[PDB]
Amino acid sequence: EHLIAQHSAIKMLHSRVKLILEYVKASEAGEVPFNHEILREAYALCHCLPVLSTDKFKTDFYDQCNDVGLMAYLGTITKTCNTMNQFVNKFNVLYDRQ
Amino acid sequence: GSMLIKVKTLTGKEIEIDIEPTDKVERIKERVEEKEGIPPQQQRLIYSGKQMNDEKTAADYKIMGGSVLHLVLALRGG
Amino acid sequence: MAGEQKPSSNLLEQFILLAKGTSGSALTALISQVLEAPGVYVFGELLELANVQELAEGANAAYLQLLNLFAYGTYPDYIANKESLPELSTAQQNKLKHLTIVSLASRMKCIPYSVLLKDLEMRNLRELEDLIIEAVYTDIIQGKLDQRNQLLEVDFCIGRDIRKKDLSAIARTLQEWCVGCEVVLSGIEEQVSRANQHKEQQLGLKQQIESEVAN
Amino acid sequence: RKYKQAAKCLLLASFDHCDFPELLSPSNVAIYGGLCALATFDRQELQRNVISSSSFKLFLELEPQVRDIIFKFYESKYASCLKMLDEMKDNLLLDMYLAPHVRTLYTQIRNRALIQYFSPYVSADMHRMAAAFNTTVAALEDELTQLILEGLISARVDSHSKILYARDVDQRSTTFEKSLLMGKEFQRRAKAMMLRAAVLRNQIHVKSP
Amino acid sequence: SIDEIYKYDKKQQQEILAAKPWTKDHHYFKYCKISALALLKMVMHARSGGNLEVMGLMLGKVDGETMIIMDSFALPVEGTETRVNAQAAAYEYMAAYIENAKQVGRLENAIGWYHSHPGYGCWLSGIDVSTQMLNQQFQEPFVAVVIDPTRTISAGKVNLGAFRTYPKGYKPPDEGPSEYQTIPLNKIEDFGVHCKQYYALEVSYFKSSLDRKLLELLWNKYWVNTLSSSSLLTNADYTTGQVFDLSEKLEQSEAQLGRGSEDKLAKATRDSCKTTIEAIHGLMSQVIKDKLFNQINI
Ligand SMILES: [Zn+2]
Repeated sequence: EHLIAQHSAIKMLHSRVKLILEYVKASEAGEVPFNHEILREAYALCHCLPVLSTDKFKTDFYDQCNDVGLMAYLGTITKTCNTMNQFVNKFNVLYDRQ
Repeated sequence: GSMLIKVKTLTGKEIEIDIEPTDKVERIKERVEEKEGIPPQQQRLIYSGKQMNDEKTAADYKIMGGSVLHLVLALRGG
Repeated sequence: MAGEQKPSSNLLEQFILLAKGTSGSALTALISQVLEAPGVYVFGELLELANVQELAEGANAAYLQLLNLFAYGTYPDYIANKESLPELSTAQQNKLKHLTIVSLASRMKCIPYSVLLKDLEMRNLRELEDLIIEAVYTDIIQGKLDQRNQLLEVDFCIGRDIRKKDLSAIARTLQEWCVGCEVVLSGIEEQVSRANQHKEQQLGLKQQIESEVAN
Repeated sequence: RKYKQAAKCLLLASFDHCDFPELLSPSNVAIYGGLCALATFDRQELQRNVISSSSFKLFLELEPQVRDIIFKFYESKYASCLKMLDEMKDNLLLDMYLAPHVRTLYTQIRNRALIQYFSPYVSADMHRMAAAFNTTVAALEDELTQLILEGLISARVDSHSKILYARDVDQRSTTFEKSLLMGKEFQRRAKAMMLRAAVLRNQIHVKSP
Repeated sequence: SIDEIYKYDKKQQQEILAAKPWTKDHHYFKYCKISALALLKMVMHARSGGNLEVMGLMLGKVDGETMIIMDSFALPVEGTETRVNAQAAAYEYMAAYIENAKQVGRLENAIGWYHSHPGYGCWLSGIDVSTQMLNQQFQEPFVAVVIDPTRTISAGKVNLGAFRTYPKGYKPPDEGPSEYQTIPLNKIEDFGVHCKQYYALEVSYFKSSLDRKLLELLWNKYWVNTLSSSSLLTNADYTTGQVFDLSEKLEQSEAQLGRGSEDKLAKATRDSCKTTIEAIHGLMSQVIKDKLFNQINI
C-alpha cells in the first residue's frame, strides 16, 4: 500500500519518458525531426549512473542497515521474550500456581 | 451550544457564539478562530484586568450570553 | 533565435542565410564565425543544407573534418592532427580541448587531472584548472574540483555538441538499459506481490488457526 | 571511607567555632579535610571548592605547603608535588589518623596524577614525562602496566618508542562486536530454553539415588 | 451509481438526523459513511498541528443506520485532550461555513466534531470524556471519531473509529468495541474510569470514480517522490524516544509481573515488535531507493 504510490508516479513518468522513448526512436528511424539534443541527454544520463560509488555512502548504508538490523535483532529478542514470558506464565499456570 | 456568549476583540468586536455552561474556552478559542480567521493565541482572553486561562470553561468565570471573551486579538482576521 | 542549450542564439538562421548567400570564401567567413559557437560545434541539421554540404568537401573539406571532430573527434586528435583541420584560435583550440574534456567527464563520474593534462597536452596545474574553471564557468560542469581523486567532481553536464550520429544506436541502447532496470525492478514488484501478499495470506491463515484453537 | 560527604563537611570548616583542642590541629584540620577531598573530588567543583573556597580560607591559609601542593598539583608539577606527597608520607604516618589510609591516599593520588595529565594527549610519550614523575623507565611503564590493568584508553606502546599511543577512535564498530556477542549468547540461551521446555515438559529430572 | 452516495439528500439526511433511532437504541448507528475530508485535514492538521490539540465541527449526515462524516479535521489550537468540552469552541467555523455553504447548494448542516491530538490521537480524554459523555447526552448522534496522527504516521493505516459512547444509563451491549489505547498520565486513569463506555461505527468510505482515477494519477507521478523519501533521517529520534519508552515499558512489565496495564510484558512485546517493524520498514524503503539508484553501474 506504500510502494504503489511509487509504482503510480513511476508509471506516470514512465509514460512520459516512454513517449519520449517512442518519438526518440522515430528520430533515428525516419520522418521525425533530426535533433542533436535528443540522446545527448541520454549520455548525460549514463554518466548519471549509480550516484555515489562512492564508498562514502557504502559505509553510510552499512551504517543504516546495521542500525535497522540490530533493531530487528533486538525485536529477537522482543518476540521470543514475549513468547518466553507467556511460557513462564503457563509454566506458573499448570506446573505452578501463577 | 447552550450558552450563547460574546467573544470581544480589543476594539469591541463582540461575537455571538453557541457554547455550553462547561464549554472549554480552550475550544471556545477554536470556535472564535474557526468562525473569525483571527486565531485565538493573540485573542488573549483576559477577565477583568486578569487573563482568562486559555484552558478553562467560559462559565468558570460566570461567563454568560452578553459576557466578553477578550482578544488582545488581531486585525488581519476580520 | 530559438532557445535551449546552444551557442550564441543568432547562429541558426545566421549561418543558414550565410551559407545560403556566403559561399566559397564567403562560406569560409561563414565558417570562421561558426567557429565560436560552443554548444553547437556540430551541425547535423545545419549541415542538412547543401550550402554546408559544399562547405564540407569544398574548399572547406578540412572544416568538415573539424566539424565531425566536434561531432566525433577530440582536441587531442588535433594534437595529433595538427595540420588536417582548418586553423583555430587559441580560444578555439582550448574550445576543442573542452570538447574532449566535456566528453570525458561525460564518460566518467570525474576525469583525472593528469588525463586531460596528457591527452589535451596540458602541462601544469595553473593552465589546467584555468581551462577547467572556465569550462565549469560555462556552467556545463556541475560538481566541483575532485582534487583528492585528482579528478573533477561532476554533478551536471550541459550538452556539448550535436555530435553526429550514434543517435539511433544511442537512443536504442538507452531503451535497452531503461527496460533492463525496469525489468529488474518489476521482478522485484512481483516478488513483492508475492512476499507480503504472501504475508497477508500466511498471517491471515495462521490467525484463522489461532482463532479455531479456542473452540 | 565514603569520603565524599567527608570532604562535603571538610569544606564546611567554620572558623568562628574557634576552639576545640580535641577538635583538630588546623594544620591537621586543613590537611586532613582538603586531602580527603583531593582523594574524592572531581577537579571542577573542587577548584570551586578550592580556588573559590571562602569558608575554608583561614583553613585554606593554614598549610601553605599543602595549599600550593594541591595548587601546582592541579597545575601539574607532578615531580615535587609527589615529592612532598611522599615526604609527608612519614608525617601523615606521624598522624595517627593519616597512617591508616596512607596507601589509600597515595594510591588514588598517583592514580589521579595520571588521570590529570594523561587525559588530553593521544600518544603517551614518557621520556621527559618520566623525567618529571621520576619513575624509572621500567617502573614508569609498569606504573603504566598497572594502568593497563584498569586503564581507560585503548592504548598501546612501542616500548622502543618508550611512548604510548592512547585510546582508539571507533565506538560504532565496538557496538557492532558487542552486538554480535549479544546475539550469539541470545541464540545460545534461546536453544537452552527450548531444550529447557523439553526437559521440563518431558517430565525430566534427576532422582536422589 | 458511484455518485449515488455522494448525493447529499438534505431531505433524507436531515430526516434521519431528526430520526432519533439512538433514543430507541443507542446502538442503531453501526456504520459511518465518510467522505475523505475527515482524512484530509484530520490528517494534515493533526500533523500540521504539531502537538497542539484541537476541536470543532464536522460536516456530515446520516444514511440508513449510518453516521456520515463528510468532514473532520483539526484546529491551530490547543487544550483538547484536557478541555472542558473543547470541541464546541470551533463550531463557529460552521456556525458560518455550512450556512452559506447552502448558498452553493451545500444545504448540509452541522453533524459532528473535527479535532486532532497532534502526535497522539483524535479523541476525547478524561475531561474530554466529560466532554464526550455530557455532549452525547447533549448532542446525540455524537461520536468519538478516533484516529491518531503520529500513529497514522508510523503505522501506514487509518485506524478510524466512530465511537458513539455509551450514554449514562446505556452500558456496552454485545457490541462495544471500547478501543483501549495507551494514554498519557493525564487521562489514562479516567480512561480506565470510562474505557468501556463507547462503541465504534462501521466506518466505510464513499467516493466517485473520478476520485479513484485522481488517486491513481496522483501515484502516477508521485512514485518519483516515492524514491526520494530519506525518512530514516526523519524520525530516527522518534525511534530513540521509542527506545526509551520501550525500555520503560519493560521496566513496568517487570514491576507488574513481579508479585501481583494487563500483562504489560505481553503488551510490551507486542508494541516493541510493532515499533521495530516500523523502523525496519522505513529502513526497507530507504535501502530500496539506495540499492536501486546506487546499483546503476555504467
Ligand atoms: Zn473535555
